[PDB]
Order: sequence, then C-alpha cells, then structure tokens
Amino acid sequence: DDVKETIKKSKTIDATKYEMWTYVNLETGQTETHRDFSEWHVMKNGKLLETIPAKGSEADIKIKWHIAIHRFDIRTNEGEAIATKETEFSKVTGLPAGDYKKDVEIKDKMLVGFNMADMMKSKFTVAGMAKVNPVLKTWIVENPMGKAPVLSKSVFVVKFKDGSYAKIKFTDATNDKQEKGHVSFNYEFQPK
Repeated sequence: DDVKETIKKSKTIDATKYEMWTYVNLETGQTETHRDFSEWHVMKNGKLLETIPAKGSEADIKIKWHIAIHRFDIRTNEGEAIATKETEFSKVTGLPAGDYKKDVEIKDKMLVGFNMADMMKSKFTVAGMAKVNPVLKTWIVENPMGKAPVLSKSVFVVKFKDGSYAKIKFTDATNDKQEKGHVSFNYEFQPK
C-alpha cells in the first residue's frame, strides 16, 4: 500500500536522424521526437561560417520525460548517473551510493547535419549548445566508422528530478539490418 510497483520493460528508439532528439518517459513508456532547439552553426574550413535560426523550445514537449537520445548521445532531464560494475539487475540492490554525474553542456560540438558531399567541402553542422551525460555516453565502448559498435555490458543507474530512479542495460545499437542508431535497452524503473 505505500511502495509503488517497479516498472520492468524494454524499448527500441529510432535515433537515426542527426537533426532529432527522442524524449522517453520510463514510467509510462510514452515517447516524443522533436528537432533540436538550439541555434545551429555551419562549420566551413574549421570556422563558424553560417547560422540557422533556433526553432521551437522544450515547452513544445508535452510528456513528462526522464532520458533523451540523439544518435548515440544520451542525456537526462536534470538527472544524474553512475555506471555500476554489475551486469545483472538482481545484483544492483536498491539505489546504490556512488559518485553520480549530472549532464554537461557542449558548445558547437554535437552533429546535427552530416553528409559526404558537404564533408568533402570541409562543411558540417553542429548544435550551438547541447546537453549530454558523460557517464551514459560510455554505453558505447567503440563505434568504428563502417563497422559494428561495441557496447558496454554494465548496468547503469540514473536518478531523476522527482526522486525516482532506473537501472538500465543497453542491448543493441543497430537494428536487424545493422543500421546504426536504433537504440534498444531493458530497464527497471522505481516510481515515487
């Protein structure tokens, strides 16, 4: 009558587009996809050349949400994370103590527009500002160009702004045709 039931589910997110974030509610399973909200910056010959106006805002997101995914970049909604040494959820007892890390801001670094014709002209587009979690980024050990990504086997724990938390184990970074950016994970979420 006073501890809410744990929500144990799997999800598959299409994060293939450089332009987009997918916002994920782990309590309800709802998702929403929106174009990145920053001012975009075209880099040409190693310097900031052109701007593309900022469009929309996070107020356009209707659902509550916990994590968001852009390609293999993972952020939280003002949350914090650790990578445990465990490989199985049953070995992570409760909310572990540890050195939890909040999301960081990265300037003119996250790709929002990328193709080979422009790359050969030394041109590509980045988010003016973006938020990414430096612990969750480690879910990928290696991502060699043209080749299979290598995933961490660690269980992550993420603490959310309402006091909830989840154990998360990532299982796939490609679909069954080996297309990169289809991100799958299992999780166990404790509601408050």
